[PDB]
Amino acid sequence: AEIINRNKALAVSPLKASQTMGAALAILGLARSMPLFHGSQGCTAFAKVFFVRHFREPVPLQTTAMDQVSSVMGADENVVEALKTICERQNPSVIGLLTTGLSETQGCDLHTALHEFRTQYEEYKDVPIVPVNTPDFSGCFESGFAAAVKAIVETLVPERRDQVGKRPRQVNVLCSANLTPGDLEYIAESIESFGLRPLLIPDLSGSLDGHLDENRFNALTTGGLSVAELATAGQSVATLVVGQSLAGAADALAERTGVPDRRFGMLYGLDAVDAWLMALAEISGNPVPDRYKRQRAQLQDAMLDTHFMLSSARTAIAADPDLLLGFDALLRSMGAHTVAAVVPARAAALVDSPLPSVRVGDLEDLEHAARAGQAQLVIGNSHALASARRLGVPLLRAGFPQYDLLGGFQRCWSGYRGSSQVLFDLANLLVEHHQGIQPYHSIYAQKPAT
Amino acid sequence: AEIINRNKALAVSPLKASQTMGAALAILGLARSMPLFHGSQGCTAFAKVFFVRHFREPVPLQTTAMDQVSSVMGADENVVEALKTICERQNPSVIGLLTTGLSETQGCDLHTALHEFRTQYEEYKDVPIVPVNTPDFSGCFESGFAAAVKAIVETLVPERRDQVGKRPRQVNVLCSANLTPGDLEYIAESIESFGLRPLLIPDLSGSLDGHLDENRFNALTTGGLSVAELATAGQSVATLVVGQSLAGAADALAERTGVPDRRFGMLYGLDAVDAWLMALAEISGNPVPDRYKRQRAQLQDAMLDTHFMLSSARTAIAADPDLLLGFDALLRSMGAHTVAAVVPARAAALVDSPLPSVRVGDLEDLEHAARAGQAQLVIGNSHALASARRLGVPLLRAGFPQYDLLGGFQRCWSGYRGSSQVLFDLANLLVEHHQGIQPYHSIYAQKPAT
Amino acid sequence: HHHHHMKAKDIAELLDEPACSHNKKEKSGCAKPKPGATDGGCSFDGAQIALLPVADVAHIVHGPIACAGSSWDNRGTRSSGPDLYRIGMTTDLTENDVIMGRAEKRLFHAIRQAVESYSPPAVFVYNTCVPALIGDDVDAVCKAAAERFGTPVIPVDSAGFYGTKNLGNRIAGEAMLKYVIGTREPDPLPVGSERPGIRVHDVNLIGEYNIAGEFWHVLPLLDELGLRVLCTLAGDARYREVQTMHRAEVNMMVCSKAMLNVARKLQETYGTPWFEGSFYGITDTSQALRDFARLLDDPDLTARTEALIAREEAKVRAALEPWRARLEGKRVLLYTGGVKSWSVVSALQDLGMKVVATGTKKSTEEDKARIRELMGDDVKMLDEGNARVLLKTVDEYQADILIAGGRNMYTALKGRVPFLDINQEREFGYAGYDGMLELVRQLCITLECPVWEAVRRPAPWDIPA
Amino acid sequence: HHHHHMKAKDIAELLDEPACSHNKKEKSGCAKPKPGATDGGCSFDGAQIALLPVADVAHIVHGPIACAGSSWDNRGTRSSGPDLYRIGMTTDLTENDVIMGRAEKRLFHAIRQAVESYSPPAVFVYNTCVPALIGDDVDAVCKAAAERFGTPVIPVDSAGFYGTKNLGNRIAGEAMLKYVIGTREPDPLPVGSERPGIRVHDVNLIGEYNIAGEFWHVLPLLDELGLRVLCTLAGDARYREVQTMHRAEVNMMVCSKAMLNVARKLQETYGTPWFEGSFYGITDTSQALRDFARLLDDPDLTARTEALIAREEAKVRAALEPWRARLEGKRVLLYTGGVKSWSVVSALQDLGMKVVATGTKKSTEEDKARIRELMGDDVKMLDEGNARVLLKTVDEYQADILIAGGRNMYTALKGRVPFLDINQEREFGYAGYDGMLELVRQLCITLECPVWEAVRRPAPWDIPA
Ligand code: SF4
Ligand code: SF4
Ligand SMILES: [Mg+2]
Ligand SMILES: [Mg+2]
Repeated sequence: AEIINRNKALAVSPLKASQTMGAALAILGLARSMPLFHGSQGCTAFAKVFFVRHFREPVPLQTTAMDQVSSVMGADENVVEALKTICERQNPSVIGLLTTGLSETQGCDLHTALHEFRTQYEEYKDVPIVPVNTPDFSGCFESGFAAAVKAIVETLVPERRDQVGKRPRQVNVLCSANLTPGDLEYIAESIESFGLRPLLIPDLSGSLDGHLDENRFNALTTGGLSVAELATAGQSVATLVVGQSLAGAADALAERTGVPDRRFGMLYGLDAVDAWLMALAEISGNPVPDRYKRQRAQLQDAMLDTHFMLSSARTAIAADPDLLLGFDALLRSMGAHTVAAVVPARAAALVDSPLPSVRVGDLEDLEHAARAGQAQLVIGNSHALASARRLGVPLLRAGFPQYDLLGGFQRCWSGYRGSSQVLFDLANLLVEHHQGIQPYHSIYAQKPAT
Repeated sequence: AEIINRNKALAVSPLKASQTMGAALAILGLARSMPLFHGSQGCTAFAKVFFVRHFREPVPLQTTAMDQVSSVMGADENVVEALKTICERQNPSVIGLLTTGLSETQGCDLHTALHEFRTQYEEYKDVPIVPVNTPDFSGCFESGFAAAVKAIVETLVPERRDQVGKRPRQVNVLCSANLTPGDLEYIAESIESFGLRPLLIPDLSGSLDGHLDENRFNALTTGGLSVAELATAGQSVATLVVGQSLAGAADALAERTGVPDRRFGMLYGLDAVDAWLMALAEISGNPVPDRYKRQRAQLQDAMLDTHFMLSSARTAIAADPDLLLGFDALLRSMGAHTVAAVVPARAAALVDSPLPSVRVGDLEDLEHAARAGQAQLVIGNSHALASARRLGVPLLRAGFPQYDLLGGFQRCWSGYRGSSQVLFDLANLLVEHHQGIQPYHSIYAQKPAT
Repeated sequence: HHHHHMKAKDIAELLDEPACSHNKKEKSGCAKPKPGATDGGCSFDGAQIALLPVADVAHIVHGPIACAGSSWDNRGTRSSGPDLYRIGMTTDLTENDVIMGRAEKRLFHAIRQAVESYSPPAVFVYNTCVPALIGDDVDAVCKAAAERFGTPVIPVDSAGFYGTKNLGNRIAGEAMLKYVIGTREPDPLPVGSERPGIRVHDVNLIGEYNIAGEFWHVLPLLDELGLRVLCTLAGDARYREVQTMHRAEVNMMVCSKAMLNVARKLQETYGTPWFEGSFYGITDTSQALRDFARLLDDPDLTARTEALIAREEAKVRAALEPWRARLEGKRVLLYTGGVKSWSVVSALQDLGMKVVATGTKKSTEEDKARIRELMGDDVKMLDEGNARVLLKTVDEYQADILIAGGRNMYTALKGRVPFLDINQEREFGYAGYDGMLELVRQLCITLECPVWEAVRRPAPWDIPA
Repeated sequence: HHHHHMKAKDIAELLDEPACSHNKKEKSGCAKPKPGATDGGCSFDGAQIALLPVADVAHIVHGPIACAGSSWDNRGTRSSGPDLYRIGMTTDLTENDVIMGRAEKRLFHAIRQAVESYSPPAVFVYNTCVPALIGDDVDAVCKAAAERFGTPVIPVDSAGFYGTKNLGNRIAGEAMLKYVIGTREPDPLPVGSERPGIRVHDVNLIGEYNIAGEFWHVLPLLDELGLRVLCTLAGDARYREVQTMHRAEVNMMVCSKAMLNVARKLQETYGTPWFEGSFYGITDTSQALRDFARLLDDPDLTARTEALIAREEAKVRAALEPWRARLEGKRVLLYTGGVKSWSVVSALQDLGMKVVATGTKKSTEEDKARIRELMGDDVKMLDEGNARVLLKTVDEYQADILIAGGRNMYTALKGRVPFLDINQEREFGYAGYDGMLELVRQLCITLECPVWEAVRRPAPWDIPA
């Protein structure tokens, strides 16, 4: 696809979410973790509202509290004071040190401020701090997340090569931003069905899955990927990559451990799930279970029954590049055309797409592109509802944020059954909104006026 | 509950579906089976349209073709000619011989017409024929289904007592009409997770699950409960009964096998699923898996996050007694009140209900009752859409038929995850429809001509 | 019983149709069905299919829940106002009603309840198998109810066991001729409708059911020509329109031969000339409009009819040209399941598609005559209702798509073959010139679909080495 | 930098509020936050929370996506017409805009695009951290854009690092006083609104944000009394209403002290008398209406005010009586997170509920003064933002429900404790006499819920023998 780059001065109804938030989401996929924004209190407050409204769960998130004075005079002391405060009050398993636009503009070198804390408070030497440079003016929520998985891999995984296959059934999985806690459950369970032991990096299905913990109060993430388990990354037989956005994190993991990888997009549709199960069968040596063979025949049937409504359907998608490419492929197997594709920022994976072009814009740009292309349905987040209502078309919620849909944060989109439910939902919206031939009132009719 | 019995001459917008159809559905839950209605061609044609539109799959269904002459002079020969025709053309594993209102009015004794076929066509002695007296003027779809499982148990299960436990890990499951192919998959998988071996009687998740079979053409059911496997019901350690409607089939199985049973209503809500998993843990000796322990905490979270919208919510339900009692208990755990409850026909289980009264009636009665009670939502089949539009409230589809919703036939309402999704759907319907404080326009306002 | 011998006499009178060309033949459409090998609907289904689209009427089904409970709100018709016909109405007879003979009382109070609750222009009562077998005088109950409550109650005596769905359509037409037609004069031409130079002629459209609102493509053409449709039986129809059918100048038989008793009886009784035709395809829509001018003896109408045809044909041929390449030469297998399948054949001819039509021994003689007309006089009939024979026929002729009624949908879908529905349950309109555009869109939708290669390709584990 | 020293001088002038009683105290609300232990919002947030309900204005956020991208379309306000405030508008600065100093050019063309595409009455431009640090003269850009495009551009210089959300409310008020208020005379009284015996008085409602349309329960009462609200700042407000605020006769401070600079400056500049009050609860709504009559010096208004109070109090006390038993004696723990929590305390008093109010060292001095007023002079403050301390306080006082801002919702929900939201994000209105009914309904909804016993009871497998 030809990327129609950002051009206008004003972003109207922003599709994009900050890189800092995406990186915080990746940190949130680690057990007993605390994400820390190096910046003013407001960035963290907005991020907390964003995640609390989407997951409908408490979200750990702190700030270095950069004020007017520390923003000009220098804020490295605030970083040291925040690390010490979190280490003593909540005693974390891991801390994520993420930068904001304000800290990058000032010139705060992460590796200087972190070093100073390490030399002043040696009592917290064993608490790993993942440093990641994610200023708000660059990239997006998805690329930010992927940049945090790279920093996580470089900070909590040891640099070795001689241990590949030490845990013979173990298989790493590098997960992307748009993999919901329900998508992660399908990945882990499908892997487990082949006898393999999944190692999800990171694991949001343990922290933000939407469960009531045993403890009345938790200050850190109630679960997710443990740093103890993450150190056993070199010991695995293979690393599966789910989502093209993690190419940089897959290379970082491959160079540091030597564990060979197979790369995938979103596990949406007959061909993406076929290739997922084929790799698993080849890795474990065991055949594809009968359970997944039955679900393939069930997807083939849902494709037959929803072909009538989805073949030739014109859709408009406003989502992260992984979701765009993952939904386009699912729709392309059905004969449905993506007539409008809007991403929040550029992505290398977009260049290798069958779409004739993809725009880097906002929801206002989506509304105009969909209207030009005569879209019949929009696929986007809670913010896209107002654009869909102005267009007169139904919405199918997908991605962050989902503040207006209960349980939407945990929807499993992946696999045969998860892919089947997307076909039923797109078909059902399309049918419910289809207005047929309008009544014609004859000028000679014997119809009573009253 | 105190039953308000049918009193009006005209059933307007019928809730009830025939006893014959429900019995055919139970026969459809048997592998390579052909249901046969003893009556005119039209009963079968309407039943075929009913099931084809709900499941969106081909449905095996035959008729004895009773015409004007055979309806007055007698139609036992038509029964013999139909059994021979199906045995030679499709060679079935089992045939269901069900009667209509027309055959019962004439006085066709099933055990005479079947005997004559057995003495004329001895070449088909090994093809079991399940006889069931199902006239359209009596009972309903749910009780009719329950009658066919009783006849199935009496025809394909041997009359022994000395074999209880011969299959040590095998546990019988008596399934009711409203258990979707999705509910049946949760039942089988939950049982399998305890190391146990499920034996589903009948099994619609094998025939009408919505799968594309290997064969290009099938004349009978592509799967379900085999007669070979059904004969091993006496060798099972325990029999679980899912749905109060199958009390008569549970007694028939208990007298003939001696296998002890535990009875359940719908597997809906915190308490019904708790009791389901407790019985399984006690039977197998193994504890409740961590997977189901996590889903209980997820249900508790789903009940916390939806309490705001579901506590005190007034609902109107028009469904079979097993669905009514299953949904009332689910809603009662949330503080939601069923202010209107309409069933198609009487049931013993209704007498033992926490509701003050339940009406036997139709969808017109539902609209009248919901309007009196000030209902905010309606739970009911696709026919209940018009009642809900006339009432001005959302509808949550449940029960047969679901001709307007793709994939509705396979929804899993059962389990912790199944109960959470009902809560999110009721909460989302209630939120989307909630009209807040309406704008007041001041007579002194400085607002430009709005 | 002696009452049932006189009913079988009336059935033979309906099957004796002198207006049809196959009257001197062995009636194959209405032949004794094979037990354990039947697929069609009953006479009750047939009469309700023809009278349900009379939108404002109370449609009461007299019988147990098997009849109405499994069949209600499934008419592919569209209404422009009233929707009482969508409400399921049935006596829902209990065991005690059949045994104690309490069904006439139950029906009588059901008409009363319908009149009181909904105040309709009329009530149609449909008879079913159980009340026809038992002593149930539906006619006398309806007569008594009409008198006591002041609302016309018309009895359609069409129990399921009388015959096929086609017989029900005849009984429905008979009920209209006997109780409704001729009971009210047409309304005067609406004020403001006076178009100078246009002579308004009154016509009837018998057999048009407005499936998915398709007649709303033809209705504007008739309006432009100055043709007042007194009644479209029964597409978007009202009880008051049906009463005036006797005062039509010309009658049009739309894609039907089961309603031929209506056109014939209206010509014998009121002298109204009639013609057979269709609104499916360009050639058929234009021929239907040309036949109206031919029988109305108006040169001004004839000249304006040619002008409408030249305008609508220029517009539709231009719109079909960008699609012409995409559907040219595609093989179509048409199956006639007594669901008026031959009417859409003419539309497929206007696209350059070779169609292979096929039928069975249980099909009507008109279905058989149309197959000899196109395929040849030595054609082969499928005979039995075995769907595997129909699937084999698809592969035999290298068919690209199967066009048949909705019953055979899963035979084609599960057999991995593209299918197009042409029954009284579809959601797309194919009538008139505008309908041709929707037909090619639906044909391309299923034919150009990538879903077919996906369901034919095997699983990646079931691939040999 | 020397530009940043002059900005910190203006901030100290805003914190010096002589109209407040706690001016000679150590400003605890606006105190240096603890790193790694902070929960509040930034000045930009408070500025937007104050001016975003000016519904018809183009609210462009100048800065990177962290500011607007995470915060747009999340105002609990309801408008009666225009909704341009709901559209997210931001400069979405790139790295190159910050480095090359191209942000002023960016902002200038962003105002142009907003004016051309949406034609608003005015554009408001909110400064954020990044543009404030690199210098960006937001005022001069707005001034230039106002002149070149003909639409008023109002700069709201409130970068997040200046302080808390409360400071943003002061900066928002300052921006209105300096650029909007006093720029247009009120409209003449609408035609037909003449009511003999009624003298129409102009008032202003400062601090009413119409959360869930709750002000549409007070607006009819003001209307009945003959009080023209010139502007409700900013509930369901339009730019043209705000311009006329200088011509009000009386000003009402609604549940706020951050906007106290507005009421004081309007009394110093235009001589407009003001009063503090609330519309939460029966006693408060009636006191607010009584204060209006007291300052408007009209005996006819005073008499009609008593008549409205006697009517509305009789209706609401009668409606609250069937509920009176269900909420009597229920223990309420109120937490003050600077989200104007003390305003709803008076409503809970009208129900017979003993409330235990608590705050922290980071809370404002007014929050602390109201806690000494009810709990006692020797009260204990929580100090840190640790939520386990708040949970312990619930169990200590045997609290039945926690009433606090939406931030503390999951602390109470996860701690198995009933909660009621009282923040600028709720969907239920509690203002006026009518709002009291909704408050008791929401309190009963969560308190009488069986979900609480279910989440406290252990799993059936975690029960010993
Ligand atoms: S009329 Fe007869 S054949 Fe038709 S549905 Fe009723 S009982 Fe069945
Ligand atoms: S104003 Fe500052 S603290 Fe607030 S959101 Fe913007 S950058 Fe973050
Ligand atoms: Mg939650
Ligand atoms: Mg299917």
